Amino acid sequence: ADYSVIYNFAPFFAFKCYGVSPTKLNDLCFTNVYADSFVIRGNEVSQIAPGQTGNIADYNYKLPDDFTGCVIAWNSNKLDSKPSGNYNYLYRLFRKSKLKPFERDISTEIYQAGNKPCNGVAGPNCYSPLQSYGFRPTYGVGHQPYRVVVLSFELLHAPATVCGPKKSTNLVKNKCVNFNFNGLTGTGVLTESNKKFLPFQQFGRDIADTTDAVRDPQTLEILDITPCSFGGVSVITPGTNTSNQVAVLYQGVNCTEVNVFQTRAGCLIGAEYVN
Amino acid sequence: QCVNLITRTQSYTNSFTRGVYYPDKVFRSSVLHSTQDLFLPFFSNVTWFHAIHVSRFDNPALPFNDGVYFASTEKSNIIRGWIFGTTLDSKTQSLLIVNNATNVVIKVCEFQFCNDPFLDVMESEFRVYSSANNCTFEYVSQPFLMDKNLREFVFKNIDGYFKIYSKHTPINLERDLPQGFSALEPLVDLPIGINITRFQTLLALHRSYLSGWTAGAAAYYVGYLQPRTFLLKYNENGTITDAVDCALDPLSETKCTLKSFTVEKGIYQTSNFRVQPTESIVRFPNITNLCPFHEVFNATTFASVYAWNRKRISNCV
Amino acid sequence: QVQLQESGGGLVQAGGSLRLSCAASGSIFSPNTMGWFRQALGKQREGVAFISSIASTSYWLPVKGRFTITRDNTKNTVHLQMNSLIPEDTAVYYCYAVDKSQDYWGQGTQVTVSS
Ligand SMILES: *[C@@H]1O[C@H](CO)[C@@H](O)[C@H](O)[C@H]1NC(C)=O
Ligand SMILES: *[C@@H]1O[C@H](CO)[C@@H](O)[C@H](O)[C@H]1NC(C)=O
Repeated sequence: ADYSVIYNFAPFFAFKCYGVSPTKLNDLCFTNVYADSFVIRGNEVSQIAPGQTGNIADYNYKLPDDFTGCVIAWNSNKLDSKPSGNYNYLYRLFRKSKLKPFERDISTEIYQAGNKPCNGVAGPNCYSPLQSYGFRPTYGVGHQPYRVVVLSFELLHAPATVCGPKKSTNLVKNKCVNFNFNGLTGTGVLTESNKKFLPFQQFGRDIADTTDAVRDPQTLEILDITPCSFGGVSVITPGTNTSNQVAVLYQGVNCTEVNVFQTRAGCLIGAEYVN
Repeated sequence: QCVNLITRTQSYTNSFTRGVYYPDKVFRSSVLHSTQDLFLPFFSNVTWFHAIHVSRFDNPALPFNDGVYFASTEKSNIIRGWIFGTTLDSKTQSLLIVNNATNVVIKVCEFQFCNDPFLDVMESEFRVYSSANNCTFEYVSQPFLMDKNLREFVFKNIDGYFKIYSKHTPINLERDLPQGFSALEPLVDLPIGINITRFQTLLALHRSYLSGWTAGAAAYYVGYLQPRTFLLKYNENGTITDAVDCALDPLSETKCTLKSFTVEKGIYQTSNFRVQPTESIVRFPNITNLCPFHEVFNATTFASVYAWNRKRISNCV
Repeated sequence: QVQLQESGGGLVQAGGSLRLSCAASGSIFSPNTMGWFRQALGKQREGVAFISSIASTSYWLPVKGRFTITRDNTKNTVHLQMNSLIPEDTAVYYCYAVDKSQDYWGQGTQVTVSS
């Protein structure tokens, strides 16, 4: 779900999000999304909101009080206005009972506002529930047509599968860097690997249950992960009363990864080798 | 046009060393990994089904239980589809898997499956189900039935995720469940998230065009999976070359304990034997008189908090 | 994509008869309701009459006898029968297919009467 194209589509009269901040939509993954598109007058844009009342809210489109999602509205004068009148847009003006949240009504039965039955034929005290939205280019900003899309994000017991794009960044190697691969976070050096992964397998583990090989998602390559060098620092020194000179031994560390001498114990700095 | 056509006979045979698959997506080399998962035990009851159509209802739906292992030595054209669900009607969501030469289509819809569904060869799916509504999944990909050769599949449904593993092993004159080992690679992973309790195997029938369907015989094998602990030996190239069932025989139990395929001479301690209870009994008092909780809980007036009222309750149920 | 075929319009003298026809091909999902609208010359658009999928009819003008709606279940088409034609119904007509999700519209038929 790329919300970036939604943001940059066009200037929007309203981009109001209930229950979720607009910035966190990309980084949050929802189970399902529902896009509800319709066209209403500019005055009725505010009626598409939880806890609101009106003709559109009661009889056309109702949102729950605990609705999680966003409502986006934008002007569509060039598309939904004609000099003769665009009568192709209709709204429900009369209904027996208020619409439940996320409910639609397509019945065209004549509204019965009187004791006498309407008998299915329009007449006195009987009115058509559906009225035409006579949009015109010269109408005031309150009455100009507006396209409204409501995004409803729902989470269920099923695993979530809808969210924003995953950044690729770049690939670096031969350096102790912080790596994040498909939620596997750590630090290491991603050198070349002679191992051959099976297409299904993404990770690789040592005998002692630790990750040692990984597969790159962007390009199907195998990288050997080696932890960054670490060791113990030991200080070689005579008595302080004798002198104040010291030498430092990095245990088990190659001398090129830190009066320098290389020994089997580690790298020695500050001491001179003699025969 | 649901027509009952197939008569089914059953025989019993040994599963031998089949029913293995890759349990996860982690590469391993030259190791011995022990995992608890739903598997088909070694040397178990496998049931051989022989379905015959000759040019009444005799194909009851086999329950899914904890999973299904399907095997077939027939060619890819004869066996074509699988039908999964709970009630196999339009009321509940259903899985239909159909395979042809070109590709394979897996569709999750509320199919109204027939009592004797089959694919009649163009190819017509209407014989399989009368109708399909409220459909929510379509998936098309490369077929997994390519052309003497055993084809093995295993189907699992865990936490709303449905898993299909498959493998093709050439088989000689030996019994269609031969010796040796063959790991089942994972093929299809689907987030369906519905309930499945019964399954049925589709059969391809060719119109006679002369008894409108040509007579045919199909032989397949059904095994069931249960929670077992298996020790698998990943090789140098991450291939499961061998495995042991941790609860088959005491020698396998020692192999499981020592995490090795070879056991030196000696006496090893493996587990503790204990005898399980047979049935449960409950002994309670003889009194039958109820107790007046209503008196406390519908009294008109209570006292103040500093003068709270207490009542002792005893000798009731 | 839905195509609503409109046919049966033209010039008819006073008191004549004709048969408008709308055939809905395309999506036209199962719980459909079909209707007819009227567009007088340079005026608003009112609803001629609506027929539902359960044969229930709701005429939105005191016009019974004038329009009669016939349903063709085999092809899911709707026919409007016009009789006793009088000059005040001279208007173009569009048929309205609500479907279930996205409603559609016709192309237009010229219905004219004068003497
Ligand atoms: C397999 O099961 C059947 C019935 O379920 C039983 O009669 C048979 O003895 C079983 N086979 C073995 C080898 O136990
Ligand atoms: C009733 O229960 C009492 C003890 O609660 C016991 O003495 C008596 O035997 C019981 N009566 C019967 C018929 O079991």
